[PDB]
Amino acid sequence: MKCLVTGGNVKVLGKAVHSLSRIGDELYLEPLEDGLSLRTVNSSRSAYACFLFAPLFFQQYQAATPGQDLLRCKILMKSFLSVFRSLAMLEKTVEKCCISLNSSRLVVQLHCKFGVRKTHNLSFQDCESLQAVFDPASCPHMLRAPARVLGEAVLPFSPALAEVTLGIGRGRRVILRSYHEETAKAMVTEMCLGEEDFQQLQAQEGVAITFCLKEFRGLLSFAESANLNLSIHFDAPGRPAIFTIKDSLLDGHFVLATLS
Amino acid sequence: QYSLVASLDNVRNLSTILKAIHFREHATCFATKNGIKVTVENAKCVQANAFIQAGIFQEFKVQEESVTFRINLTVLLDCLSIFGSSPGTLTALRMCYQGYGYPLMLFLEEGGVVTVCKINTQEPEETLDFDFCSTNVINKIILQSEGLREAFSELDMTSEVLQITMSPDKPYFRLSTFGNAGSSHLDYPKDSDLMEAFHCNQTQVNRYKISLLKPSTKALVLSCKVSIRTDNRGFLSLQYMIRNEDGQICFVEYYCCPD
Amino acid sequence: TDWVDPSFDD
Amino acid sequence: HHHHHKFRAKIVDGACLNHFTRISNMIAKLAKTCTLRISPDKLNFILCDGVSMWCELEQENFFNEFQMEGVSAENNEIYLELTSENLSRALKTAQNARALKIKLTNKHFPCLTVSVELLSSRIVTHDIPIKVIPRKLWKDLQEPVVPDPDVSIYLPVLKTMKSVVEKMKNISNHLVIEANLDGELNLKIETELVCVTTHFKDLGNPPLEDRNVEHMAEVHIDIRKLLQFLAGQQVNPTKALCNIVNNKMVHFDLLHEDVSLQYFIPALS
Repeated sequence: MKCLVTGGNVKVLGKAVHSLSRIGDELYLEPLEDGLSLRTVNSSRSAYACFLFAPLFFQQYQAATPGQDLLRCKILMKSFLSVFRSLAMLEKTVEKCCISLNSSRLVVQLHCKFGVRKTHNLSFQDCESLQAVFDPASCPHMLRAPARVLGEAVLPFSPALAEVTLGIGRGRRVILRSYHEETAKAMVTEMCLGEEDFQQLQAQEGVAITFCLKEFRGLLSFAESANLNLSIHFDAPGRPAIFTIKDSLLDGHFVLATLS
Repeated sequence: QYSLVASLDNVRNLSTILKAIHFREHATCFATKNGIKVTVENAKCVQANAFIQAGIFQEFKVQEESVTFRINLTVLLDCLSIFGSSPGTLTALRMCYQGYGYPLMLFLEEGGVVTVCKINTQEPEETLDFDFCSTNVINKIILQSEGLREAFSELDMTSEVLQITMSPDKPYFRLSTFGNAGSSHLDYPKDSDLMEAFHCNQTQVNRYKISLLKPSTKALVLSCKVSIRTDNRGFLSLQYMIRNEDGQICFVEYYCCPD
Repeated sequence: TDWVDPSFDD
Repeated sequence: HHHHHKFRAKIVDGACLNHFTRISNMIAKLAKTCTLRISPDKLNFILCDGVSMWCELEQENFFNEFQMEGVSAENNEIYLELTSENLSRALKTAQNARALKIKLTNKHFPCLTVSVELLSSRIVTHDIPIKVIPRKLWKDLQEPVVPDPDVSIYLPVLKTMKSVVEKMKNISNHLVIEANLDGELNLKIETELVCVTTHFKDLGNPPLEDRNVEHMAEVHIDIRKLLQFLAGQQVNPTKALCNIVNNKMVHFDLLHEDVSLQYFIPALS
């Protein structure tokens, strides 16, 4: 496999890795015909995250490893995050990023300014595919809004708040309420949004789901810094919620379990 | 009467450079006619020297031809920055050391407010001598510090050693680490704009404990230029050209033994 | 101890 | 779980709003738990640990709407215990907001409900859990008796004090603060290795068996508690008095804009 990234897409790739790192401890790489797939799951596999980078996202993309089978692997998330840990430096210093398969290690080369080259020889494990189908169209309820709108909506909560409730109230109002599992009481915070903030709202009123805010922040952060729209597809409580983002040459979707 | 009398219109011209070698609790100070040399050592392998020449001080008078005392560097730096670490609002310094058995006296003044410090001094122990002469230097490289500042701040600290390769051939100048995640190489071509001087006659590969070399980052950040040298023993010399707030040039040096 | 011996091309 | 008292108030002035936020931020630093006192004309934030704190707001100066009533007309007061962080977090939303509403509610349990109107309209509602203090305990939540200080002196620049104190904290935890009637105040720490003394002068003294003007009154205190108080002072006040009762207590009498702040730090030994 060989993936060559240039220009602004280098920082974009870095942001995606950052976003995934806030979900799971292991990064799953799988070069496909329709592009490079970066995936992960949380410790309990109650959260699933995937970034798909189109072939044209890369200046050069070869999924196949001549002499090898198709790469299906995993790397320690912290290790891969380390290569892209400072996004501010990715932008200022890194001009090109090359991800290739040497057959021992996964090689990540950063072609930097003034002829400087940084080479990472990462160890990896051949493993199972993390591909799992989660169709948004199967969900009866949905909403879509600019990521920055949702970023504002989550701002009032504590950074340490684990779970948040997304609900649809009277007047087609969208409500975000902090969730707390019960001898001292916690402050309840409720952000209440008008439908004007939303580009699309298709959900019966009274419907509410509770999911992990910490993980939701992970995807939201990527979509914010990229100024993209975020869609939330969901069903009944206890059923997973599907969070999707779309750009011209990449797809991102997070699947979070909801409380019962 | 006083063995050492030093004065500064700006205390930061002393405190800033001293912070670049602050990786131990204690430091040995040497005051000659040239100025003040502060030395910090660790594990009998690494030594950092800060040189503040007499020309920096608005007043710098020394009696005997060498005054040496040991002191708590952490306390000294706490006192030198007693009026804050981020102030046209300056803090004047007057430093007085009577002699053996007497405390170091610090008189800091800002906006009329005066802080008087008195720090007791300990028995100076033998300063290591790495015996590093230019006539024994094998390879030498001078780099613009800015283009290396952040790349160095990131080297994998989970690795045990930092491997420095300098060569007339590719990759010319390489910094390598070997941590849990795997291998990592940082390469600088000799034709690079960051490369101000390249004098490598012979391929040399030396390894150093990264824990010993990590504090030199502090010097790198303050420096505008950095000189990297290895000798026939494999000993490392890192010299940092530091421009203070008055445009004056002072130096910090790091020696480190091979592993 | 000896004063600094700068190796810079000054 | 009923209470026949009530309280409703509103802030619409941006200056008052930011100002109300700074106060809650200041209190959260001084103690984790705080007692809020509601009267028809004032709001008080009370700490009585062992450091005391008496902070007083005149209501007319912050709220465009304000209405309360206690359990009885004779004792027309409300005493509420709450976690300071909760109010601070709630009011951090109120900063640069459009309007602020605050109301005593009892949905699931007695709360101080903070409704914040953000402009796109967006409404943030914080339900701050509160503990209603019985009238029996109001005696322990009154204005502190202020002892006659041996020396009263105007404080220097609080930002200068904070910088000196926090660096002194790195050296020792025991701080001596001393002052005289000749506009001088010293901050002293002293260990076996190092002595540090910071000299403030020309500070001036408020007027009124008289003592020598140069005679120094002092008190040993916990430097972390002084630093606590100084850090909570993001802005330098219109009035900053330092009252020292020799070897007993230091009393800080601050008045910034509308808000009075009384802070008491006991002698360490």
